[PDB]
Amino acid sequence: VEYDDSVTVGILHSLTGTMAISESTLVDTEKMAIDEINAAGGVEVDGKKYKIEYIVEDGASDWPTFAEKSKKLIDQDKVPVVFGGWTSASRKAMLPVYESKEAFLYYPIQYEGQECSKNIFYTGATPNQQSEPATSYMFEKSPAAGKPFYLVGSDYVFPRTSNTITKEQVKSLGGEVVGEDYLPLGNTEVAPIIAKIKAALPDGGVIINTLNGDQNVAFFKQIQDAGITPENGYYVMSYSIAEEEISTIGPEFLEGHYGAWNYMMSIDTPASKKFAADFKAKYGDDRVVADPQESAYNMVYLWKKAVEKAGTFDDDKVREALIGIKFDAPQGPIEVRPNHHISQIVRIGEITSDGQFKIVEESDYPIDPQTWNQFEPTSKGFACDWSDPSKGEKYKL
Amino acid sequence: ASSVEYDDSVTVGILHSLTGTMAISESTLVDTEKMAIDEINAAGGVEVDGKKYKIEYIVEDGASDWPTFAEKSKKLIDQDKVPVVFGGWTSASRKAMLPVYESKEAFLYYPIQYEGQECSKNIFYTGATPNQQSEPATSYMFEKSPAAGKPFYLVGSDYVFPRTSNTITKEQVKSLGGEVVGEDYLPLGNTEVAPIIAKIKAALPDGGVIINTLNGDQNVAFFKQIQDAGITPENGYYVMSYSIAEEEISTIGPEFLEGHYGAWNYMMSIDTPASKKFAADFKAKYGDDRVVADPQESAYNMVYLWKKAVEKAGTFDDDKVREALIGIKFDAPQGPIEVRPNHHISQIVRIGEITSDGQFKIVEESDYPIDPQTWNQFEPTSKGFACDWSDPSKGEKYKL
Ligand SMILES: [Ca+2]
Ligand SMILES: [Ca+2]
Ligand SMILES: [Ca+2]
Ligand SMILES: [Ca+2]
Ligand SMILES: [Ca+2]
Ligand SMILES: [Ca+2]
Ligand SMILES: [Ca+2]
Ligand SMILES: [Ca+2]
Ligand SMILES: [Ca+2]
Ligand SMILES: [Ca+2]
Ligand SMILES: [Ca+2]
Ligand SMILES: [Ca+2]
Ligand SMILES: [Cl-]
Repeated sequence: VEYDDSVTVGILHSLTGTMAISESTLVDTEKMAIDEINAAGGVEVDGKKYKIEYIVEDGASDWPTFAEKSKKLIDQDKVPVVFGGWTSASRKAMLPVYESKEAFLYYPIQYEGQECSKNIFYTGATPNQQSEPATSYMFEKSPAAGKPFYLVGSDYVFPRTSNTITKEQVKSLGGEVVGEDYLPLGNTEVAPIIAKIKAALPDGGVIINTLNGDQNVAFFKQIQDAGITPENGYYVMSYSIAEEEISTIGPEFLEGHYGAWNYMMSIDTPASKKFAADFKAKYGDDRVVADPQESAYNMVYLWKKAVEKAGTFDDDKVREALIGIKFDAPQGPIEVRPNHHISQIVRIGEITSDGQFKIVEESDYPIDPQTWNQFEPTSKGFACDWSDPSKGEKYKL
Repeated sequence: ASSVEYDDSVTVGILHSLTGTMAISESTLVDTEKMAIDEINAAGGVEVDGKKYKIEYIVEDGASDWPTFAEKSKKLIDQDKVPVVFGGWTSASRKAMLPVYESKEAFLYYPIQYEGQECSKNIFYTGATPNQQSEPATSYMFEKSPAAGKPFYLVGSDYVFPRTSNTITKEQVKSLGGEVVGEDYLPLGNTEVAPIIAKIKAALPDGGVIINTLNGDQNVAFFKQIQDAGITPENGYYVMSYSIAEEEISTIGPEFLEGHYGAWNYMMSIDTPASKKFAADFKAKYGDDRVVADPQESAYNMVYLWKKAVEKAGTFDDDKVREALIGIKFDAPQGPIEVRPNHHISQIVRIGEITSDGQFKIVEESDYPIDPQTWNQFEPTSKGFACDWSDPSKGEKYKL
């Protein structure tokens, strides 16, 4: 397979520290997308085929390092796009770099919304594509239907914002929140929060888990040892771990708990089966795929389609062309919306003994993403639309 | 694409934790074993009786679970009939596997530093014995470290490696006239370290030596919580770790390990063509962020030593390969190694101080390769015993 020239893109993920358990597989999956596109002949611009090359930088689970590496990739390496980030902390540190330098970050991870950067595109779930339908499911259909919610997360803007939205949503459903605690990212001192869960949920109930990174390992092992188990009526709905982190922790610790995602490895379609089989072929029979990976995979194809539509790598024109791009993704059909996010089907999953999701609920159509939250009173009635100059980042409906 | 021509193939077993608490440590061993295989295959494969065999593999997940290591071993021996399994990390996993490889007269190649007190006819070992790791580390921490002369506190995982390691360390410290002022174990995978931290501060009021035999990802909680607790090199507390190296250091974060210590036969900072080639090849195959380390160098060496033994034996039959492997020499990334009559390898010893980048600064190195003692010469029940499988009158455990 021959190319006429090459283009270099940036990859920026935590390959070290507390977030490497989550972000490492994103680089594996981004490289799989790149290798696929290259094997099909690369990216066509103005009658030439460009091979996609990459520069991988280690964000090291450190938000200033994410900003510093973004500066390098934009100003030194002159990439037309960076594929990166996980924590909303890492994205918030990056956002002023990509805005001030009018560059382009593609960000794949489920998050709190309340954001619509001109210089960021998003393949992760907004709350109405994850926590909102999850909250309804846990409240109405889970084995802990009608029981109170206890909220536990990492101490930064994603879990705090997610839990603000969940508290407003649970008020609107007529449910109850009986606890809300944060641990520093990476911190494994979970014993005090376990004692509070047992006192606040004496008959069991719903635990909403927004812990990010490897502190999930201690969380799931210690709740089980304390008898906070599905057998005793305790069910954890997690937003920031899926099949990769389930398989690292050990599925014995996750069986009977729940997730809410747009992609799940258990989706039984030719597209989903091909994604899983190609990942295993590239990286080993043991390796899983999952929503974070599928989100990251899609960013590379959406970028490639926007480049070919725009007829250029210029991020100014590609960011304009990207709105309205469609893709037959492993999850099903996605479309980039005026707010820079994607429409996605929503799945609720019950974790099985093998660490896969059994899909217990699925939306009937792709849900259109709301970045400005319609439950949080300070964002309700606002929206984002970058296809209309009179609307933009944040306008009143 | 490849123009290399093979007559046939041989399928080997790879058996490591790709899931659960040991995956932080074992995952890179599969990466390294596969690099050695691809290197040998690119150079023409394994030559037996006029035929060139491509090495194929079957990877099984031990899942950080000792019964699973035993069951996957039974499958690889009895159903797959592999001529060799490269596998194991925890001495608990090895002990579960040992009766399977012995009973079935098969061949396990085991790469990880351990407690010795073992000499299976069905196992070869590329990891340090205590005289190639904990013994020289103990002397260094007691005599030359910034905590020279200060008491020792022992913390490890609750299984046969840390408990046996610490038995040897207690005997050695007594022989040097030092003090051990604590000894605590956590179940493997358990992150509840705060109680042990409180005992360290009470037992070592102005710092001292901590010997860390924790295995697997419980190391992450340990190093993060000790720093918050003021158990730091700046406060006179120095950890010497036997079961983590550059891979785990990079995953935990070097800010948590800087100024602590390791004892290993290979370190990525070794400044030789062989050491630099190993590191550069691993980054070329798996990414520029990827490190090499002793567990990986040990694993790499197993595949080359197996290949050399097959070519020496003139057959894949593990009985004859295990007989031929004694006496084999390899130019390894760490320097020259030789398989000894006790199925272990002679290795240079390095003591390293962890730098801000998570690399080792080598602060002591042996003048010669150290001959491995599997039967420990400080532990009273093993003192005066040795192993020699090359001489029929001696074998697994005989009086010197
Ligand atoms: Ca060019
Ligand atoms: Ca890593
Ligand atoms: Ca620009
Ligand atoms: Ca109610
Ligand atoms: Ca997605
Ligand atoms: Ca053009
Ligand atoms: Ca919106
Ligand atoms: Ca794994
Ligand atoms: Ca045999
Ligand atoms: Ca070794
Ligand atoms: Ca012959
Ligand atoms: Ca011996
Ligand atoms: Cl010598």
